[PDB]
Amino acid sequence: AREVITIHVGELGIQIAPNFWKYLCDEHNIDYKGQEKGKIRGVIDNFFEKASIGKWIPRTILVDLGPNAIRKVTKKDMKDFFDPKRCVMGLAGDANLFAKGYYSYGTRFMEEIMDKIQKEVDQTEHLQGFIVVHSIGDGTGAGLAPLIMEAIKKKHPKLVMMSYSIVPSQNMDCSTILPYNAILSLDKLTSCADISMIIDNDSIYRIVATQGKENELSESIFDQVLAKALVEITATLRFNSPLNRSMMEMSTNLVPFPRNHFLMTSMSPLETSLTSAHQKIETKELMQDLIDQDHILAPITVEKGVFTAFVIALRGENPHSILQNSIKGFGDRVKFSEIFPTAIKADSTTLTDEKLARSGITLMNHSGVANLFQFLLTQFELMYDHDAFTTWYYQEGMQPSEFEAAKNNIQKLITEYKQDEY
Amino acid sequence: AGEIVCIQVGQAGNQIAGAFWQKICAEHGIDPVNGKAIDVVGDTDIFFNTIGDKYIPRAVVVDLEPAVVENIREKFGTLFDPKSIVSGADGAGNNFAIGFNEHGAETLEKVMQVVEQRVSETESIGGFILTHSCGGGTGSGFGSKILKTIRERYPKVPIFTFSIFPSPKISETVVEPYNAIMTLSNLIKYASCSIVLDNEALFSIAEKKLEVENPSLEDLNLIIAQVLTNVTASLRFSGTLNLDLGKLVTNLVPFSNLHFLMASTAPLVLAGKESYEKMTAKELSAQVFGDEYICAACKPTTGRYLAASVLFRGAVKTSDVNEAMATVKEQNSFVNWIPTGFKISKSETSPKDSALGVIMLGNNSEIVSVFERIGANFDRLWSRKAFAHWFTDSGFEEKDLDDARALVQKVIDDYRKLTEDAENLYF
Amino acid sequence: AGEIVCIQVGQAGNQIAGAFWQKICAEHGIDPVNGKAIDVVGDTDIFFNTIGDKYIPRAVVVDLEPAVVENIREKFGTLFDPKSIVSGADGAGNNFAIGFNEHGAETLEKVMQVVEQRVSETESIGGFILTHSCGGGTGSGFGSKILKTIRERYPKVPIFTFSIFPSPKISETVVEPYNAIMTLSNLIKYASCSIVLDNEALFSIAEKKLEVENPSLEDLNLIIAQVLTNVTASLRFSGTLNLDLGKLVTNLVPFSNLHFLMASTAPLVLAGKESYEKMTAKELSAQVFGDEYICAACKPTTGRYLAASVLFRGAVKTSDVNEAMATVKEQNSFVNWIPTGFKISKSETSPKDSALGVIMLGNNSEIVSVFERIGANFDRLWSRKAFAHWFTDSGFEEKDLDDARALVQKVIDDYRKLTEDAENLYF
Ligand SMILES: Nc1nc2c(ncn2[C@@H]2O[C@H](COP(=O)(O)OP(=O)(O)O)[C@@H](O)[C@H]2O)c(=O)[nH]1
Ligand SMILES: Nc1nc2c(ncn2[C@@H]2O[C@H](COP(=O)(O)OP(=O)(O)O)[C@@H](O)[C@H]2O)c(=O)[nH]1
Repeated sequence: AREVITIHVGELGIQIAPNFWKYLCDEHNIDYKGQEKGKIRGVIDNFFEKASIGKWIPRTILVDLGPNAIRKVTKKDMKDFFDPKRCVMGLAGDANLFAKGYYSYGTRFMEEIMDKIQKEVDQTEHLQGFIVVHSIGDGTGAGLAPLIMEAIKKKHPKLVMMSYSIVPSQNMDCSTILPYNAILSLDKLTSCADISMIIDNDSIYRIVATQGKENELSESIFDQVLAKALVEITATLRFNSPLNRSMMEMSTNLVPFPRNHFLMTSMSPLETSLTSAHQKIETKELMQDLIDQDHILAPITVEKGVFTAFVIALRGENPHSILQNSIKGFGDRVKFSEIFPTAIKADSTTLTDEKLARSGITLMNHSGVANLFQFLLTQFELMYDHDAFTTWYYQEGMQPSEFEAAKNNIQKLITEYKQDEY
Repeated sequence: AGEIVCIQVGQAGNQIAGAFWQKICAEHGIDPVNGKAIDVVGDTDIFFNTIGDKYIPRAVVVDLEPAVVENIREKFGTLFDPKSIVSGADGAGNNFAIGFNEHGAETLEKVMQVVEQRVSETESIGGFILTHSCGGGTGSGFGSKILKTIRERYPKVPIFTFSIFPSPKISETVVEPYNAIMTLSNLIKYASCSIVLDNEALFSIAEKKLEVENPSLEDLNLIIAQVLTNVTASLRFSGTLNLDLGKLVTNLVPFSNLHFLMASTAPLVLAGKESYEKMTAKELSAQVFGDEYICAACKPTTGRYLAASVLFRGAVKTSDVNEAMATVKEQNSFVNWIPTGFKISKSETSPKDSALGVIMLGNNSEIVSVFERIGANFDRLWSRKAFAHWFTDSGFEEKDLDDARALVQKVIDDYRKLTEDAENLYF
Repeated sequence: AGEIVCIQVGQAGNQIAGAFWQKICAEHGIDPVNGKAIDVVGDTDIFFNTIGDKYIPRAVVVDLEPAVVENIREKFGTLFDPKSIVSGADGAGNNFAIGFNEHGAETLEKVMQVVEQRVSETESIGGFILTHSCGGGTGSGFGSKILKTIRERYPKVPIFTFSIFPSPKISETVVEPYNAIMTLSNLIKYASCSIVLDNEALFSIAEKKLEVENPSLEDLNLIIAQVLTNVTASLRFSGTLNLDLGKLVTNLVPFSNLHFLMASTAPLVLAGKESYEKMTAKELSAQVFGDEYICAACKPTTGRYLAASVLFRGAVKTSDVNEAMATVKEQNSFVNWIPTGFKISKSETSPKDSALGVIMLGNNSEIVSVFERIGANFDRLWSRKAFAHWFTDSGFEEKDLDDARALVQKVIDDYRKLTEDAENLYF
């Protein structure tokens, strides 16, 4: 079993954990106590460790510079599921600064963190890779997640590392220093991860609100959508799928150059509870929905930008003759460079959710990511050039040239993604 | 004597071969999910090792995938002997370089031990058949190392490869042209014959010639399997006069590097009496040589043939074969030096779903268009070095990527030069 | 050899030509939004420059509009090569004088460089086709300077112009008659043949012959495009006997200044099997020569023909052509000196939405009524000098406005005199 180790870093990555792990528990027929619930299905071993007893243990580590995200997750939301010896807690938190997560505070926990990671690594014969789930907003997520990633890559250089980077909103999750942490941490993700998924919370809020225009939803829906997208990305790593069979294949399929690894996603039906009653989603509509504006979890229109890679992973019966006509029917909405064939790959895997006829998710390497980076970079520059809030970072060791370096690296990254636009 | 050992490499290789084995078991009279039979017909010894009342297909099943055995039990029952299935540890992520370089010495040694055992249970080796897909990570790189290894251990043995090439219009992965060229370079160097197949051609056939609505790969594999079962009919059903793999290599390959063949069959019938009794050899020949049944993205009626072979099955009249072939010679275009054109054979035993049927193979200069498209896609990506790090950081030098391309171009240039020279070889 | 370079000028020019190109790509088998094709039919070299597997239509796209390239990508995908698209800076506000005089030397030089490149990729120039609209500011004045410039650089090359004239009843702008006369004066001097089309005639056809309810210009352009695709069938589908642009000029134009032709086609079918299999050449000839399918505001059955041509497409019987044309000769009226009347041609390849179809072109004296109406509207406005400052303050002298009118009247007088003299040329 090619086993994956999942690490949740920061208050949001931890907030997500109970939704992510409950989906996996139900998907594979395991209860929330780790007990088997009937017949186990899928390659359970890839995400769960088998205990000396009948219990399955999520193969995961929770990291928080304060005590609170972990305390709520392991004591109130999903009791007895997470192993307490795999939880790392600090006391001070991060004061919302990148500087604490990466230079002044979070560094004292690296021996503890790498020790716990090795204990988890030592339990597996065939380790495929790591998934690091983190916010790029707050200092713990923005700071430690790259600190952890670098420590792992220097010890286990042959593994594939994937990050799930969550970009906070400009409204419900906003912060007055968001642009500093976002640029300072993109600068490190650029050299740290092999694959980096970008999920934009503002897209989630407007997409769910659109789907919910007819009803009252639930406040839990925003977290369920964010958690589900990770579960679906990973579906092919858990079931014997004819696609993204392994993390190494995701890397070879989607990332042509070491720096161009930032990926976008699209998902349909977003959540089962959003699409209820008569939901006979025919193979034809599902593929049109996946390139629709209201299914893309980014401020990206596929028609406005250029594709470098595009993989569509469906679940349930999806006849191949339909998938091919749907792709041909994309026309010029899905366009690549003249140095590439229109390398759009699609197929389907096993469905576990008894309420849905079919579903799917896509992974896109598209130039539109550059627009998010430029948006955040412009905000960074307005603040930086007039020293807003820089004293708080300088006080913890961020010599000013550190900010200048991040500024230049991101402008170069934006420039490179837009090369095919010109 | 003409015993055949099949080698199945990678997921496509196993699914296609699987469909083949289950159709073979229907014609001979064996249970497709058990191997058990009481009363069988034909020469079952060519493809099956019979122990007691169980007919064990002679195949080596190869993957890099961690759980290949369980994945077979779930679809093929107990038809395949688990001792012949070689499992892997990690896998090749659509990267030729992993299947070819970084596969593990032990993985390859086990495959070779299994092959040796299969060739050790034979009075003679009639040939090997490799089933695979050129754009994958194991059916391309590992399948290629296996051809190299097999040909080094058993030179002078006909190897036939059946492989899936990129489709002409849409592509799967961006890396596909790198995997396809290196696979082709090794096919050029090691196969005796290679059958070029692709999915775009097969889908058009599945949608227009089969009655199936919205076909999937499961249905598409029955067209490939039909090509595979018909091409082995004379071997399986004997006959005083017959065709072995060595007859096909001798007759269809005039030069050692021009062995890439097209395949076509008709009628295509799904199990059940859904067919119509056309019963006409003339109609089947007209169809097999048209463009509509060709299983590759090419258009053979506009090219020139170096050689071709036609195998007729069932109660075909000699008189109709002669008239039907006279029509074919008049309508198509052949190169002068090869003056007889064809290899013709008949097998009196009918395919299970039709009284009559025809399979055609041949060397049509048109085939270069498949290779030229692959070449061009590679050249554009290679010039820009997109996704290239995936091959050079896995052991290849730019030199190997360039030499593989050069060999492919040599074959294209040889087919085209011969074809153009041919116009004046008649004056 | 008979390679065609199309020139599209102004908004109407680009929309009409656009519809044409997308219909051509359906008959030959090319993707209308990509240019990419694997298997094509017909002689695609006449209109497309093929590079790799992409068929690039040979056209020069011209405007004065600031963002013409983006405006094309949004509707036609990547079918047109951006290097052939010439953008402008400001625009001509429905003023011939701006398109003709005040356009910018650089704008015109770029158009000419693009034309030279397109004629430089040809073994021979078969002719040029200009698509435009006479009442506009760029398709009139700039399109006119282009005809002048093209004819000076390439004399002895057949130029065909397809153009939209004012409608007979309602008009668009008050300036329209000034733009229309100066455009016509230049068509008289520089085109080899001109096809006169207008929207009033086309709307009646769209509402009565097509099934579309409440048609817009988008639907109206499919009638014009159908005329354009049928008139080029023999060129595109070859044939032992065929029609090039030089065959049409030689046969339909008896004098150098009487080259204005009417066009008519039938059946008119929108994509989809919405047609009925009438399959009768006799019925199609009866229809094409009636007044109901004429694409201009004129009534040809009441005039006299100098010459006409009929191109039949699809599996038309020789016997039916002869009988059908005998009927046409008996019913219509011809001028005695031209004693044979017609040019007749057939192309065995069917239009994509009908097994059979017919296109007719010809010189019918009735055409002067279009020109006479334009003349009269101009004379009234010109006498009062309404909207005149817009032309003289943009470089024209009253002398140029008067000379253009005089040339138009000469053509009208020559058509009418010939027609009246004709009654006694039979005694
Ligand atoms: N005809 C046919 N084609 C297939 C089948 N499965 C996969 N393919 C094709 O084979 C190509 C390579 O497959 P892949 O799964 O990467 O194989 P592997 O990595 O070598 O095990 C795919 O991109 C498809 O175009 C099948 O069952 N039949
Ligand atoms: N049949 C047809 N007529 C059109 C179309 N577009 C415009 N027209 C006619 O062409 C005339 C001149 O158009 P205009 O927009 O001024 O063109 P421009 O200034 O030369 O680019 C209009 O007054 C309409 O009568 C079209 O798509 N098809």
